[PDB]
Amino acid sequence: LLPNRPAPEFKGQAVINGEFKEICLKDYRGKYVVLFFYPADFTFVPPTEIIAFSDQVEEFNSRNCQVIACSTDSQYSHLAWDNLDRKSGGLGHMKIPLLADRKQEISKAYGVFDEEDGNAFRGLFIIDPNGILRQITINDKPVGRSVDETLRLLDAFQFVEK
Amino acid sequence: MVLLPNRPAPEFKGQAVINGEFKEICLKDYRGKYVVLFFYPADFTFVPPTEIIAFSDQVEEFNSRNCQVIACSTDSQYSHLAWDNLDRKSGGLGHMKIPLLADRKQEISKAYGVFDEEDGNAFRGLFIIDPNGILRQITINDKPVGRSVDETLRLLDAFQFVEKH
Amino acid sequence: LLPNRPAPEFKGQAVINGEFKEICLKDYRGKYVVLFFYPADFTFVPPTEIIAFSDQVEEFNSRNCQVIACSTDSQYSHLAWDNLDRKSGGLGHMKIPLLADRKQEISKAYGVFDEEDGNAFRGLFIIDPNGILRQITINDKPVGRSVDETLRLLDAFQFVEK
Amino acid sequence: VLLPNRPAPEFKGQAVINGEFKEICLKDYRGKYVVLFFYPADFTFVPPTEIIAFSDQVEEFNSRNCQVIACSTDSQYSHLAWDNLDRKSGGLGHMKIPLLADRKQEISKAYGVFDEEDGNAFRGLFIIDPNGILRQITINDKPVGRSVDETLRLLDAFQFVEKH
Amino acid sequence: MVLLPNRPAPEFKGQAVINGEFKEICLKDYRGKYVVLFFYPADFTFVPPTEIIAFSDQVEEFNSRNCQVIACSTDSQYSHLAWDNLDRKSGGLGHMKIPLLADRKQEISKAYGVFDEEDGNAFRGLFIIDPNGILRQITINDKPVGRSVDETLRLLDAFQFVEKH
Amino acid sequence: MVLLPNRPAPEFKGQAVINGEFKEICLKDYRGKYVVLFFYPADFTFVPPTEIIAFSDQVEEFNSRNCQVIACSTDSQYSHLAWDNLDRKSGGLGHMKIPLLADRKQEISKAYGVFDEEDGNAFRGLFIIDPNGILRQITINDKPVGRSVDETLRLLDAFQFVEKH
Amino acid sequence: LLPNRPAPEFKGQAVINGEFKEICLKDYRGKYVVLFFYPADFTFVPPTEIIAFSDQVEEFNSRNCQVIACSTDSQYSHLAWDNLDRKSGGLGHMKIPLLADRKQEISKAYGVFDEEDGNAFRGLFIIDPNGILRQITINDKPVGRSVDETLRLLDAFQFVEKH
Amino acid sequence: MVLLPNRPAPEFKGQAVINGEFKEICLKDYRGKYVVLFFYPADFTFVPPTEIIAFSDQVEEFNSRNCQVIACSTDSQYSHLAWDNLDRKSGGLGHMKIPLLADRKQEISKAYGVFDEEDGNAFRGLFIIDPNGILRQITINDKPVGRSVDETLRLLDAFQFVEKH
Amino acid sequence: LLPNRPAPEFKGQAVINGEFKEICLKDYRGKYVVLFFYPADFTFVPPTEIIAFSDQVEEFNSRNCQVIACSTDSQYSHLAWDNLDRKSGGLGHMKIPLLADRKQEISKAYGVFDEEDGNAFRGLFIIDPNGILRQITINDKPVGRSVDETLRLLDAFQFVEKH
Amino acid sequence: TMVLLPNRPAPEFKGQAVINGEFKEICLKDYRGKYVVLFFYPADFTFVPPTEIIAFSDQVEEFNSRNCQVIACSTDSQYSHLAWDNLDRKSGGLGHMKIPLLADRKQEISKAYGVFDEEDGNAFRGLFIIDPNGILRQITINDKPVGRSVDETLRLLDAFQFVEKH
Repeated sequence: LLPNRPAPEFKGQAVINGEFKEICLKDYRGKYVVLFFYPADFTFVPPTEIIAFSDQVEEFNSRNCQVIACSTDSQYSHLAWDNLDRKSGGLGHMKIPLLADRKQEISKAYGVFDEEDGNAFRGLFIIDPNGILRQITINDKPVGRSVDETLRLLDAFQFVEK
Repeated sequence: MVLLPNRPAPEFKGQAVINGEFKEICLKDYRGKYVVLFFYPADFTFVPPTEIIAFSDQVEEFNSRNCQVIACSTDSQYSHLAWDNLDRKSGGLGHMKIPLLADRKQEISKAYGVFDEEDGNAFRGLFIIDPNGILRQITINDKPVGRSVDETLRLLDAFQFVEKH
Repeated sequence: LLPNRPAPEFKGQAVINGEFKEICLKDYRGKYVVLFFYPADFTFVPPTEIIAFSDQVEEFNSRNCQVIACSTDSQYSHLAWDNLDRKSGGLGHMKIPLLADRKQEISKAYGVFDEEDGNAFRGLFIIDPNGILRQITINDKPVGRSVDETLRLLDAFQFVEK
Repeated sequence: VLLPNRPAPEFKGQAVINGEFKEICLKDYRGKYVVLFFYPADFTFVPPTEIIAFSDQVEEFNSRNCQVIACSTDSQYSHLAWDNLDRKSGGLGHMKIPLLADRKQEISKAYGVFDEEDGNAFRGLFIIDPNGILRQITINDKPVGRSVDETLRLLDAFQFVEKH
Repeated sequence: MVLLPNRPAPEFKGQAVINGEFKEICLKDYRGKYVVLFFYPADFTFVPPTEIIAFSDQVEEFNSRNCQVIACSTDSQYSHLAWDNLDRKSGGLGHMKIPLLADRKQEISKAYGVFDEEDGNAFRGLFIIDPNGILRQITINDKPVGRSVDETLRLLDAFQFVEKH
Repeated sequence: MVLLPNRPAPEFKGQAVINGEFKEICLKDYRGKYVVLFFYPADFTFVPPTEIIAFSDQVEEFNSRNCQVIACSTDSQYSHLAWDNLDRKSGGLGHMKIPLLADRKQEISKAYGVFDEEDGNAFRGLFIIDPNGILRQITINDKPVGRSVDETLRLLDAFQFVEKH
Repeated sequence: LLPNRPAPEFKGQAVINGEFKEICLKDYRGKYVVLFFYPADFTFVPPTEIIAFSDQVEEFNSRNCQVIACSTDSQYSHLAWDNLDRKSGGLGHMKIPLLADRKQEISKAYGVFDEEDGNAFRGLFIIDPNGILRQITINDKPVGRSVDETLRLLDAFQFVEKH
Repeated sequence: MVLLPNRPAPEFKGQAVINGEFKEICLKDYRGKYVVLFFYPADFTFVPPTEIIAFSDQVEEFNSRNCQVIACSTDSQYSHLAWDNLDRKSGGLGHMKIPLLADRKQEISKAYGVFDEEDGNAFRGLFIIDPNGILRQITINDKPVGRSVDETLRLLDAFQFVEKH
Repeated sequence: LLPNRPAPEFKGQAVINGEFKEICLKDYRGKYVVLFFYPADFTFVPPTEIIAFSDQVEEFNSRNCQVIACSTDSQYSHLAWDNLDRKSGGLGHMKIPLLADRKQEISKAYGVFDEEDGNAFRGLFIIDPNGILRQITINDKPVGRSVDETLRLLDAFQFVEKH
Repeated sequence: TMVLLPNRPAPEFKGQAVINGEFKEICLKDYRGKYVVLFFYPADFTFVPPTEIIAFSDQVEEFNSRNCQVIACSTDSQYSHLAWDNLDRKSGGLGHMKIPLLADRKQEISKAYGVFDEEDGNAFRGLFIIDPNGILRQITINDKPVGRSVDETLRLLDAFQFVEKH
C-alpha cells in the first residue's frame, strides 16, 4: 500500500437517507472520493464522531464528496444507527450512505481489521476523481478522526493537482 | 463439505449477552448438559422475525433434562444488545435469560460449517450436542424458513432418553 | 453441504413397486424432493423409519415433494427387504422408490456416509424444483426423524417463494 | 500389490456364524490353511443358489484344517437375513460355514477383488497357509462358479509337498 | 494390483517358438478365439517332467472348444527351443504343438502381474481370455504345486456357454 | 500491503544526524517516550520540501510532553548533515536539531511500508508510537504535501488523553 | 560480468556539466563509454578520484570515451556536490555525467554493491560502442586506482580493435 | 554412463556353477587377487560359435597369474547348468573351469551397464578389477561381433606391469 | 554409454598435419573412426603408446578408417607436440588428427572424463560410416592402448558388416 | 558465481603448482599473514603471443620484497606449464620461473573467481589480490587478447598496505 494507485475499491450496499442503495466506487470516479472506516456500531456513550461528517457535507462539497463509513455490522445495524435519534443513541440521521462490509472484503483489501478484535480500525483514506488513491491514514482504537485535517489535505491536494 | 454427528462437537470462542450483563463463552465453559446452538442470520430485519424470541421463553422446560437453547449471529455484540433492548411491537426481542453469540472474527460460524459467504452471516442452523462434547444432531435451514421448538423438543427427548437407558 | 448450491446429482438404481429403475437426480424435477438416508437393510426388528414416509406419502406428493429412500445396500437387497412383510419384520410392500446407493457414491456425495460403519447415518434433505439444495438434516445412528416437521419445512418453503 | 507367498490381507468385519453375530479376525483361524471365496451379492435376482455346495462339502474341509470364509461386499444384516432363508425356497439355506461381511469394502479392496464398476466384488477364491502366507490365487469372475473338487484337490496337493 | 476380469486383457508380443519356428505370436493374432495363458518358472527346471506336458497332449480339447494354449517363462528363446527339443526321459518336453513363449526382457510376465521378485522367475499362474480381447478368468498358484486341465476345460465350457448359449 | 497501528514496530538502527552528532540511534535508545517518525523523499530537494525544515523550530513542544520528534529521508547520513549545513534563505536546511536518520540500504523505508519501488522514494511517512515498542498511528500522503506540524500535536495529546484517564 | 559479453544496460538521471539531464548508454554508438562508480556524497576525501579524472579529462575524452560517473544518492545531491566550492566539503563544479541511482538498480546490476552501508564499491569499467566492455575493475572503499593507469589500460584497449 | 575406470567396482550377488555344483558367490568372497568378469547375451546354440570355451579349456594362464576370471549371463542357473553338463562338440560347452554366474533377473548386467534394452540379454563385455575391488579397465563389444582371449591375457600382464613392478 | 547406438557428435579443431582445420563428426562418414582419449599433454611418462598410432597410418587408412586422438588440452598444446619433434616430448608432425577440446565437454559426453584429475582416460571406441557406435573399451591411468586388438576387432568386424 | 566483491572473504583454492620444475600442491592457507596476487591468463602458447606478460615474471623479487606472493593460474595442467616454462624467453616461451606456475585443469579456481570464459573454454585475463586474512581487496578483470601492467599492482599493493596500519 502506497498512496498512489486506484484503491482495491469496494462493492456494497449502503443506507442513503432511509433508502438502501448498493454502491461501487466506479459509480463515483470523475468525482473526488474519501472513505472512513471506524469501529463497530452502537457503542455506549462514546463520541460517535462519525456524525461530524454528516453535517459537514457542504464543506467537503466545494469540489466533490461522499465520505463513506464501513463496518462489519452490515445492513440492518447501519440502518438502525441511521434512523434513531441523537438523544437516545447513534446518528440522529445522515445525508451520507453507511457502507455494508459484512463480508469484510472491503476491509481486507485496505489493510485494516486487526484479526482478533473481530472489527476494523479507524478511517479516512482519499481517492482522486480518476480513482487514484492520494492518502492513507489509520488510527488505533481508543482515538477519533479529525475533521479539519481532512479538508486541509483535500484542499492542499486540490492546489497541487491543479 | 460437512461433518458427521457422534463426532466431537466443533469448538467455539466468543462473548455474548446474558440477562443484561456480559459473558465470555467457550464450548468448554458450559457442558454438563445437552446444548441447542441454533443459529440465525443477522440482527434486526425489515421483516417480522417472529421466530426469534420463541426458543427463549420455554428454556426452563428445556432445563429439566439439563439443557439450554442458544442463538448466534455474525453481527457485533453491541448490536445484539441494542437489538435486545427493543420491544416486541417495535420488532426487537424482549429481555431474555439466554445469551446470544457473535463471531465478527469469524469463529463460531466457520466451525459449525454454516455460511453463504455473500451475506457474511450464518445459514441459520440448529445443532444438538451431548454433555461429553460429541455432536448429537445437525440441522441447517434456509434464510426465510424457521426452526420449530416442538420438533426440537422431540429431538431432545428422543436423544436424551437413549444415553444411559 | 449448504442450502444454496446445486444438489449432488446422482445415478442410482431404485426399487419402484418391485421393479428396478435407474434414476438420475435430474429425472425427478419440478416438484421439490426429499432425499433421505437410512443406514442399512434388514435392520433387526424396526422398520419404523422408511415406511413412516410411505403411509404419509399422500401428504408429500400433494405438496409435490417426492421422497427418496436411500441405503448403501444393493438393489437386490432392497428388493429382498421390500418383499418381506411388516408382520414378519420387513418393510412390507413399499410404494416409494428405494434408492440403493450401492458403492460409496451417493452417501458421501451428500456428505454423510460413515468411516467405521460404511453406512449413511440418517439424513433428510430438501430440494426445490430447480435442483438447488433447500434444507439439510442429519441426526445420528440410533434415533430418527418425524414427518410433520418435514411437511412444515415444505410448506414454509412454498409460501415464502411467491 | 497382491501375489502368492505373501502376508495375508488381514481383516475383521462382523460375521454371521450359524445364525448369530460374531466379530471375527483372520488371526482366529491362524494355524490353519484358509480358503477365502467371495460372491458378488446377497439375495440375487438369478435364482440358482449353487454356492451352498461348498457348505455341503465341509466335512471334507474339516478333514483338513481351514474354514470356507464366505465373506462378500454385502453387509452383516444381508448375510444373516439371507442365511435365515432356506435353500429350498432359494437363497442359501443354512451354513456350517462362517459368513463374513465386507460392508465398507475393506477386505475386497485388500485382496485385489472388488470390481469398482458395478460396486460389487468378483469371485474371490484364494488359498492361504497356517502361517498367514498366501499360497494360491483364483478369481473366475461373476457369471461362473468355483469348483469344490478342484479346491480340495489343490489343498491335498498343497499339503504333501512342503515337508518331503 | 490384481487384474480384474471383464476388463481388457494386457497385450503381449514376442519371439518364442511354435514347433521349432520362432514366429511372432501376439495376442492380437487371435481376437475371436479363446486363449489360455499359463506360466512356468524356468527352462530346464524340475527335469522331469515338469507337468506342462499335460497341456500339450490334449490340445485338441482346447481347439475343438476354440481355444489356444500358450506356455511362458522368463527364459530366452533358444533356451525354450533347447528344452522343448530335449526328451521326456532326460526331462525335456514332448515337442509342444502349442507355442511356449519366451520373455527374455520380461514385461510379458510383469504385465499379467505374475513375477517373482525373490528369484526372477514366474509364479506359475493361469489366465483365460475372451474372443473380444477381454479378460475372463484368472488363476494363480505357488511355485511347487501345478495346474489341472480339467478345471480349465470347465471354465472354458462355462464361459462359452455364457457367451454363445 | 501496509501494516496495522496495533502490534509492535519494525525496529531500526542506522547511524544519525543529531545536532551534528550521530550516536547510531537504535530504536531501543528511544524507549520510554512517544515517537513521531516522519519520512521525506530526497536530499537537497529543497524546492518541494519547503517548510519540512520548519519542523525544527517547534520540537520543544513535542519534547515537553515526553516525545522524540525524530525523522528521516531514507537518503544518506552525511548528506543529511551536508544539506543541514546550508541556510534556509540560501537554499538550505538552516540548522535542525531533529535527529535526521538515514537508511542508505532502504531497509527502514521498506519496513514501514513506504519506499515507492520505481524511484527511491519515501512518499511522506508519518507514524506515532507509545513509549514501549507499539505503533499508535499511521499516515502517508503521496508526493506533494508536507503534512502539518500542528495536527500531529492534536493526535499526540488525544493519544495521551485516552490512556492517561 | 565477462568482458567478451554485452554490458548491463543503464538509463538514469544525468546532471551533465552544470545542470541536469536523462541519459542512456544506447545513445553512444561509434563512441566509447567509461563507467565510473563511487560511494556516497559529501563524506571525506579530497579526491574521490573524481578530481584527478574530471579535471584531467582532455586526455580521457579525446580517446572517444566519456567516463561519466555513478553513485547511489538522490538526484539533487549529485548536483549538490557539483554545486559547492572546491574547498571545504564540496568537490567543485564537475563537468561530467553523474549517474544517480537511488533505487540501487545500476549498482546492483554491475554487481558492485553491498547492503551493509547501502553504498557502492568504487569500480571502473570500460565500454565499447558495440556494448562489449572488454574490461572489468573494482577497488575497495578506502583506496583509488590512479588517473594514469586507467588511461593506459584504456589505450591498450583502444589501439587493438582492427589492429 | 560407464561406472568409471580407476573407481571401486560395484558389488554384485548371484548364484553360479562351480565344478558342476551351485554356489552363490559375490566378488567380496574373493577380493584378495586380480579378478576378471565378462558377459554374454544368452545360452544356447544349434550353430558352432565358441568364444567363451576358449577361456574354459585353458584357465592355466589365468590361474597362474592370480586371476580366476568369471563368466556371467542373463539366464537361469539351470540353463547355465544345462549348457555346462554337455560336451563341447555337438551343441554344448565343455565343462567350465570358470564359475558361470547366473543373472536370472535384470541386476548384475543392468548394474554394470552392459544390459541391452532391446531384449533381456546383456551386451558382451569384459571388465577387469584388482585385489582391492577397483576397476582397472572396461571393455565391451557389440553382440554379434565377439571378444579376444589373447588381448584379455595381455591386459592383465599390462596391469601387473603398471601398478606393481 | 552403450554400443550399437549412434555416437554423440563432436566438433573441434586442434592439429591435423600441423594445421588447425576445425572438424566435426558428421562431416566424415565413409570410414570407421576410432576416437582415443589421452589424459594430459607434456607428461613425464613415455609417449610411445600414441607414437604407435602416428607412424602406422598406412594400415590405419587401409581398413577404410580414420584414427583421431583427443585431449582436454587445447589446439596449441597439440601444436607444441606436433611442431617440436618426435624425439623430445612431441610426437612427429602427426599424420593423425588430435582434438581441441578446451572446455572438456566432449570428454563428458563419451562418458570418460576423469573427474578428480580433470584428465581423460584411455578412450578408443569405434564407429561406422552409418553413424552408429559398435564397440567401447577403456583403460584408466597407467596402462596403454593396444594396436593389435584394434586390428583384430576390425578384422572381426568386416565379416559381420559385409556378410 | 559471476560477481565477486572486495572486503568479502576470498574464495579459497587448492591446486597443484610448478615450482622451479618441481610439482607440488599449494593451498591459499600457506599464504596467510601475507598478501597474495593471483593473476589469470587464458592458455599457454596462444595470446597475447609469447611471452608478453613475461615482464611480470622475471623481475619478481621487488614485488616479493614486501609480502605479496604472485601466482600464474591457467586452464592448462601442471605438465603443460612445465613445458612452456622450460623454454627460454627468446624461443617464444615463459622463462625459468622464480614464481608459482599453479593452474587448474579441473576448472576449479577459475570458475570460482568468476573469470572463467565459457565460449573459448579458457579463463579470461585479469587478477585478484588478497590480504593476509584471506579477504579480497581488488577485482580488475581484463580480457584474453590483451595485457596488463605491473605498476598498478605494485602501487596498489602499497596503498592497501597503507590502509592496514594507517
